[PDB]
Amino acid sequence: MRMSSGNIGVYKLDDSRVDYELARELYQNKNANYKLGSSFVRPIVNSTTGFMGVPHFQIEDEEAQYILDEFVLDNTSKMLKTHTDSLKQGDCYIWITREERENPLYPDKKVRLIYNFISPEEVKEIILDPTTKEPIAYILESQNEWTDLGENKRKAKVKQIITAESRFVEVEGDKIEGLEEGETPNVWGFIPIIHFKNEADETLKYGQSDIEPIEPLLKAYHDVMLHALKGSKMHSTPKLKLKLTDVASFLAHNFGVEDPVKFAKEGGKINLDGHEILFLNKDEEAEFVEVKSAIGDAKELLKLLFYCIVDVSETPEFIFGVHTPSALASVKEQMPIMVNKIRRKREQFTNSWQLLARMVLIMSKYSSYDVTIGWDEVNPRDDKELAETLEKVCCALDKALEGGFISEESTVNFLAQYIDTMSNYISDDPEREGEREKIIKTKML
Amino acid sequence: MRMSSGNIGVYKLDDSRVDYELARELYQNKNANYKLGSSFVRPIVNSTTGFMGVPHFQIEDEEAQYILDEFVLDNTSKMLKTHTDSLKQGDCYIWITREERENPLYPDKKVRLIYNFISPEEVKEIILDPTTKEPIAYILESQNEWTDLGENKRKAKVKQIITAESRFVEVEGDKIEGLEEGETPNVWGFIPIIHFKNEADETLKYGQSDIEPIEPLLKAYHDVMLHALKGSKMHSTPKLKLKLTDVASFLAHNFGVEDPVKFAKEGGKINLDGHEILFLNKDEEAEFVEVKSAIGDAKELLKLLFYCIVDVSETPEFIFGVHTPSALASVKEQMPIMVNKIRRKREQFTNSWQLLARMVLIMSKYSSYDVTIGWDEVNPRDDKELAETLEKVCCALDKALEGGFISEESTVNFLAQYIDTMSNYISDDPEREGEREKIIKTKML
Amino acid sequence: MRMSSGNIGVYKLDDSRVDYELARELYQNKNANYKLGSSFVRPIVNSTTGFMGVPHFQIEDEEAQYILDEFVLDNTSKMLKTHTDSLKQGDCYIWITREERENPLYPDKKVRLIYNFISPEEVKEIILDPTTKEPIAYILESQNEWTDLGENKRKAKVKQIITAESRFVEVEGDKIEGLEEGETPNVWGFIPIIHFKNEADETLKYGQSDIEPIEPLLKAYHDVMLHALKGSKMHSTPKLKLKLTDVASFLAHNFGVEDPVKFAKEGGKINLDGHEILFLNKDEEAEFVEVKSAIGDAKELLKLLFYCIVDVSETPEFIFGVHTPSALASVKEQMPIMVNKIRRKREQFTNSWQLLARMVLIMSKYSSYDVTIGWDEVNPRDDKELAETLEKVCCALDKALEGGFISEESTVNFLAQYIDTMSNYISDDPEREGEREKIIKTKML
Repeated sequence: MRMSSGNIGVYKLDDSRVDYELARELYQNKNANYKLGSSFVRPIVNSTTGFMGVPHFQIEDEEAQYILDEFVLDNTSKMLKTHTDSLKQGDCYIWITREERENPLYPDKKVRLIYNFISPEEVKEIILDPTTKEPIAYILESQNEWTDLGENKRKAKVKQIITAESRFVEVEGDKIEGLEEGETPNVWGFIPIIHFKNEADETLKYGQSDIEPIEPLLKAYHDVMLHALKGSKMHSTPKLKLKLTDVASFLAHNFGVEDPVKFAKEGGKINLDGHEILFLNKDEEAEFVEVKSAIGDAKELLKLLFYCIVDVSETPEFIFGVHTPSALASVKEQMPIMVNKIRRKREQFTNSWQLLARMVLIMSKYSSYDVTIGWDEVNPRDDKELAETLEKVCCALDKALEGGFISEESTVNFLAQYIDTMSNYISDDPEREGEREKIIKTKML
Repeated sequence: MRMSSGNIGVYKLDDSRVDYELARELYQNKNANYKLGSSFVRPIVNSTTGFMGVPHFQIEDEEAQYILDEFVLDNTSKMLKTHTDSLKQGDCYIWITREERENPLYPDKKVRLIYNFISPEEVKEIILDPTTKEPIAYILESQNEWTDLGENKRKAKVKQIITAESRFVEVEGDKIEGLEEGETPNVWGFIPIIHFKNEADETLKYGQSDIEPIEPLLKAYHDVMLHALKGSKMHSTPKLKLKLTDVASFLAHNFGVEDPVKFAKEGGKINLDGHEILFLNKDEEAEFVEVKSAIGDAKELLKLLFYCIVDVSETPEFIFGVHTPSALASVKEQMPIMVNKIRRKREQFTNSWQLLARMVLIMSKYSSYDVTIGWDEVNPRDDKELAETLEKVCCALDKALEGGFISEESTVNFLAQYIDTMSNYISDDPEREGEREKIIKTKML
Repeated sequence: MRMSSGNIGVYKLDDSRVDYELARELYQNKNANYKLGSSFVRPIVNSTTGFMGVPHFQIEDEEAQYILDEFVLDNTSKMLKTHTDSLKQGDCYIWITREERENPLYPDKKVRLIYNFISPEEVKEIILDPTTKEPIAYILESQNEWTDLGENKRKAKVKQIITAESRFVEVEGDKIEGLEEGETPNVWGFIPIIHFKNEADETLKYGQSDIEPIEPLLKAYHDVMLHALKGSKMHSTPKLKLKLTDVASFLAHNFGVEDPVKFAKEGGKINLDGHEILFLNKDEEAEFVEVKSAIGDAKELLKLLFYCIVDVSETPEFIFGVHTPSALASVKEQMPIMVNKIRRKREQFTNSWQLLARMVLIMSKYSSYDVTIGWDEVNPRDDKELAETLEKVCCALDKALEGGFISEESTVNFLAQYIDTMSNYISDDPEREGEREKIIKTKML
């Protein structure tokens, strides 16, 4: 709606968070208030995170490219889990750490960069620069309950302040060997934590889960489903109604129920087999008390709520094709809608991935530290069609020779793109296959 | 839902575990509280585990590649079983052991690496490093009840601590010949156990079964089915109602029931056939007491619960095409949904497979220990189309010769991928055929 | 479905068995409690065992390959029956024995390896190594009732211990000429028995039948069908109702039933031809007492149970296309589902087949004893398409000659694959046709 120019309050940033425990419960269908309704959460989040894939780090420096290739080779699955965590929870925090420990399971890697997840509950507070809004300190806090290599239980409340100039850590409880209390300097002068913020908003400090828009619809769907289930349980089975001359005599004679009041008080049950025949007198009557529909219009309301859920999440209908088998007729026809959604969604994380690649390069000189994020194919391209258009361009070239030698400039780029498309396996997330194939080719020659 | 920045509890890792016995019972349709509902568990789990196949270990060192080829040749089926176990139970544990025993059944393989399964119930406790969160000890425990080669029954409670520096085993009860009590050194400085964690989450210590999201839906489906079945058994067959002048005399004359009270008390049955004729008085009446529908709306509710189950598991609709025969048509059209699900699912295990391959290589010097995991094709490629695009690329090359000799770098990689696509049989799990074809070629030359 | 870390009992191996007699009765539709329900057992097991075919033993040693070719030539049908038995019963035991007896029916084969089945009931107990869980003794027991070549009946209770170091046999009854009583040495120091274990689980000593998951559904289907059939038999035929002024006089005049009580006591029947005309007085009435539906909703419940059975067994819908004729229209479209199921199923037996081939090779020096298990085509390939892509390979090669002489390496492997896929007849189980074609080529030259 509209409003006058005045009569509007001062802008204030929101520090509210996503209630990550509830989001995880909805994702796993565990919350009792959403069990019948939260069935839609998993397909939405998982289809969205599967179709967007993982970033493909691209940089023009050969050494930086090699470092990023090694990093993705190590942590492509962790990147995909970062995507699905950000979608489910709204916030996901990635901590890059460098460990020089020597252990015999990794004799080939003296120094390793670790892709550590900080659970969003651990981040008690983020201290932002009031002007530039970038973080200047992360207040992590966790309750570590663990067991010693002996038989002793252990507990410790660890809070650690992570800042660009140093990191402080103090534990309130049992000793932890790997963490040294007190302040220790931070080797690089930046915070090595990356905040992944799904559905980031300029008026919000933290991200938003993809479940948040649909959550009231899930609640309504659960309520309608539960009401329908209870109504059917109570009334779907018709009730036999016997209008008897003497109810007590009939019960005593036919079921041995001598005291029906006590029989009802104790919840007694009359056993029936189905193949019964009724011998009544003239005045008595037997009839079934039956409902035309114990559910009423709950089916239509659930269909409307399903439509609203699909609209809000913007899920293409083939994801929910069991509801609407028409969508399964042509997935390729609907795939542009998925491409549009994934295009919109990938931009919410590419800046974070550029920051992560920049920090990885710094934490391990290079002519450039900027990275461009490539991506997996949402709608896979036909390699045969690519070769067809390649040969068509080639035969178009080498004719009307006044055009100059930019034919080489065009064809080298086309060949590079063709190799990228061909070597990247459609059904395998990331581009580890292409990197390892290049490495094997370099080794074998 | 949202919440304020404050008023949030401290993060704590969850040590809860999947009820493995219940998970197996649901998988095998054995639990009486889920028999009519747990019919969906098997298609979900088995379609997911069969479409993802088994990993293809790739490494640039030829010795490491040969070792991994031998390992997959020996233990490819156990890896598919590991996938199935991780999906069904949430947790699967693989113990790699090296055995030098000489037995006549293996005259050649003097030394063997054994792919042993630790049942998830055996793992009494996992001791984690409080900082790095990696396991530093595994507390295994099992009750071994067995028969001696004579006639004697044997029972022994064995618990063994498996640590990176040594392994300790103590057995209470009868002697076990193959296990030596007390501590013995660990020849390898790392724990040789691999923890396969399905649906791993940063806030969880153990994996989640694929049955957990659908379990309440399975329970509701079972309840609705059982209620419908009981209602139909009670009321589907219509009941003949006779309004007689005198019931007792009618029963005595027509069925010889001289004492109807005792007849009902003992549960006597009146034998009848379909062909009958009723001779009644003018005042008497005979009628059938019948239900329009003994089930009511349970069919619609079961349809809704089936939709919820299919949505939660994200199973493509052709898996349950008997419910929806439209889904059976155009399975290739629905394959991208399966491809997406398998893409997302394979990343929960690839890191564990990298660890397993690394440990196998260390257990059996190599220039590298990093293994890249390939995979079976979900939507198999057409060999003829690969040949066509190979020809198109080839004729595109050898023209506009200013491009240089990088055409070798593209065509050799394409030929490698091409031979990989051919030698790997689509219908056969893993790549045993591709490895042994090369081995037979090397032998025969 | 979750549980806390503690409050879990110790792991114990389960030695329950599959009730093989009941499984065979269900397979043969012989159990009276499953006759109307067990109709689905045969198509499930037989489709699964027929589409998976038999193993193709591949080894790189020419002599070992020849030995395995002879073995499969002898025992391909027994191998397929082993698959069927493992699926039906859960357990199948194969005993490889070597006999040097001279008989005139086999003058060409002085020494033969016999593929003997041990019925799973014969195996009283399997003694396992408590640590490695490999069997160390098989306790076989059978009641041999037979006839002498004369007129005498014979009965003997034979139990034999089969161990790696020796085999013991004792007979409690009549003499058996072929079994020398007492202990005898084992020529090879391994047990010559192979245990085929369908649906093997780490927590189960024995295998599981494919009937076990569906058995409660079969029981429910039988119960619903039997209730429906009895209800229809009782009530489908409408009952003629005559409201008469005097029933006894009517019966006496129209049917000669002078004493209706004695007529009803003896179960007398009134003969009717269908073409009757009723002459009544004004006060009397005649009407048919008829049911709208004697079955009620049993049809819908049976459809639901059929869907559950198809889901549990994971049978592709074209196997039960009589229920759903839509499936039959697109069998080729559904073949990927069958391929997935069969690919998953084959891995449960391939280790046993590798062990069997290894034992066969040992029981008859070789450079290698490891065998790779090939398989029949589930979705058969088109030979013309294979030749087409071969031509595409050939024209792609011999161009851009810097690639080297690995064209030979690729093309020889593809020619071998083409010969394999061409000579192996699709409609004939196994590869005996290709083996004898090669043998005839060698003989005739």
